[PDB]
Amino acid sequence: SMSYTWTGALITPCAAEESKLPINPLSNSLLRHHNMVYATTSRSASLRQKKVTFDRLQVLDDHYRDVLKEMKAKASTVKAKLLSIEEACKLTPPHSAKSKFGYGAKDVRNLSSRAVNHIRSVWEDLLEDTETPIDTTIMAKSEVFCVQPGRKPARLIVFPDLGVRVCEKMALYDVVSTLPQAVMGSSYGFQYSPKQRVEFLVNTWKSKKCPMGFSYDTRCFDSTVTESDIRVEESIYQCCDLAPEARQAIRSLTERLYIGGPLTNSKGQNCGYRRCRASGVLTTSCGNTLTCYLKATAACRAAKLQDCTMLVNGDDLVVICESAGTQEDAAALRAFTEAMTRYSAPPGDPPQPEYDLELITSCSSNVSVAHDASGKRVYYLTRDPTTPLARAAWETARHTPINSWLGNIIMYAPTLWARMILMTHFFSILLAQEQLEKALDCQIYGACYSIEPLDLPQIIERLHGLSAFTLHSYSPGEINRVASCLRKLGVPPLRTWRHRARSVRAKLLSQGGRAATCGRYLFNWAVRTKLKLTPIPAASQLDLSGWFVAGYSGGDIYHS
Ligand SMILES: O=c1ncn(Cc2c(F)cc(F)cc2F)c2ccc(Oc3cccc(-c4nc5ncccc5o4)c3C(F)(F)F)cc12
Ligand SMILES: [Mg+2]
Ligand SMILES: [Mg+2]
Repeated sequence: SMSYTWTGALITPCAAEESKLPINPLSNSLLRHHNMVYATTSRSASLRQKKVTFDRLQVLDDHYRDVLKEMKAKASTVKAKLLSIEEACKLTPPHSAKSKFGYGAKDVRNLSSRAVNHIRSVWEDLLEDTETPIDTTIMAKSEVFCVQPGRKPARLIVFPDLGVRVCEKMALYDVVSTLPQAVMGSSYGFQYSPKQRVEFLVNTWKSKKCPMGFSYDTRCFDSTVTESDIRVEESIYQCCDLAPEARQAIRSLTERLYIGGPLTNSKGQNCGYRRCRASGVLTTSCGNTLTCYLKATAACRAAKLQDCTMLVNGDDLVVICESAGTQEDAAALRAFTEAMTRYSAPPGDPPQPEYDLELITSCSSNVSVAHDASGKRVYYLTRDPTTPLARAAWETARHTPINSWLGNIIMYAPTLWARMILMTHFFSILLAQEQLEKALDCQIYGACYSIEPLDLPQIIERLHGLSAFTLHSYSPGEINRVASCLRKLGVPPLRTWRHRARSVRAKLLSQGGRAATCGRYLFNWAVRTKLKLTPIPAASQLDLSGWFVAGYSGGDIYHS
C-alpha cells in the first residue's frame, strides 16, 4: 500500500519559525560562518513528503519466518507490568505538547484531576473500541544542520494526543523497556553507554578470524515499515505475560494508531493518511529496532554472510561478520541489500564493506583510538562535529528546551572536539552569566533528563573513566576530520581555544568546590603542569543505569 496519501492541505506551523542563525555576540565566539547554519521549517515539508511517499513492496520468505519464530520464542519469557496512571504521568515531560482537551504537560505531572480524568477516559475507550482510527498531528520538525556542497528538507513528526500518549505508556512502557533486550540480547544497541558500545564493537570485531563489517542505511526507514511489519511487531509484544487490560490496549493501539491513521495539520485540517510507522509514538524505537533486527538477521542467512553479529539502534544498523574474501564479501553484501529490499527495507546509500573498524559509521558515530596518561591505547566513541557544533551555536543564540550541547559533552566527553570546543565554550558562558548552578535538560537516547552542569566531572568519570580527562595523541584520521570541520565552520584556531580554556579553568579553580573540580579535570589539557587526577568521590556512587536501558525517540519520555 502507499506509505502516505495526501488530501492537499499543507503541513502547517503553529507559530513563526526561525530558519537563520541570529548574529549573537556569544555564538560568534564559537563559529564565524553563521550563514552556514540553518534550521528546518515547514517551508520544506512538501519536499520531504514527496520522498517519504511511495508504495511499499514486501516479500517474506522462510528465513524471515524462521527468525521471527526465534524472536517470539525469546519474548515468551517476558512478563511486562501495567503502569498506573501516576507512574505514567510522572513519565511525561514538562515541555511535552499540551492536550486538545483542556490540559497540558504540567497538569499531567501534577496529576490534575481534569487531566487524569480525561486520561482514564482514553484508556476506557482503548478497552472498548478496537477499530476507530485515532487522530494524529503532523508537523515539520525544526532541527539545526550545516549546509552542504544543498540543504536538508524538514523531517515529519506524527504524534497522538497527550491523552493517548499517557496511555501508550500505561500499557507499553514496561514492554518497550525490557522486551527488545530479551529478544536481541547483546545486539540491542540502547543497553550500552558509549563506552560499553565501543567495547562491544571492538570485542565483536576482534572475535573474527578476518573481520568485515558494514553499516546499512535504509532509505526513510519509517515509511518502509508496512502494516504487516507492525502487526508482526505486535505479535511479539503479544508473547509477553500481560494483564488483560494491557493486552487489549496493545491490540487496540496497534489497529487504531500504530499500523496507520488519519493526519491533521496544526490548523486542524485533514492532510491525509498514514500506512506506516509514526515517528511520535511510544513504540517507534522498540518497533524499528525489532523490525530492523528481524529483517537484517533474516537477510544475512539469505545472503550467505558468515557468522554475523549485529548492533541495532532503531532504524540504525551495523553488522560485523567473517570475511570470505574481498570479492565474495562484495557479492554477499549486494546479496544482503536485495534480501532487505524484498523485506521492504531498500538502502538509501548502497552499503560498502569495511575492513577497518574506524571507518564504519553507525549512529552517526565511529570508533577511534587515542592514548591516556600512561601512553596506553584507549578506544572511544566519536563522530563528525559538524552538526553537534552547528546546533551548539544555535543553542547559544536561542533559549532552547533541550540542550544538544550538554548531551553531546556527556556522550562524547573523551573526544578532542567536545573537550576543546564545547566544554570550553559553554563553561566560559555559564561561568559568565553565573549559571553554573542552574540545571538543564538534554536527551540521551531520546529520553529526557535534567542535568546539573557542575556534575559533569562525576558523570564523565563514571561513564568513561578518568582517561576521558587525559586522552591525547588522537588518531590522524580523527585529527584530520576535526580540523576540516573546525575550518569549514570558521571555528577559532587551537591556540585561541587553549587560551580561552586556560582562562576559564583559572576562573573555575578560584570558585572552589564542584567548580574547582570542573576546572581541575575538564580543562587539565590546557595547562603545561598537568595535575594528578584521582577518582572523584561523588562519581563512586552514581546510578547512571536508567540512562542506558532502551530507546525513546518520539516516545515523549522524561526520566526525573
Ligand atoms: O592528538 C592530539 N593530542 C593532544 N592535543 C592536546 C589537546 C587534548 F589532548 C585535548 C583537548 F581537549 C584539547 C587539546 F588541545 C591535541 C591538540 C590538537 C590536535 O589536532 C590539531 C592539530 C593542529 C591543528 C588543529 C586545528 N586545525 C584547525 N582549523 C581551524 C580551527 C581550529 C583548528 O585546529 C587540530 C584539531 F582541529 F584540534 F584537531 C591533536 C591533539
Ligand atoms: Mg545498561
Ligand atoms: Mg533513514
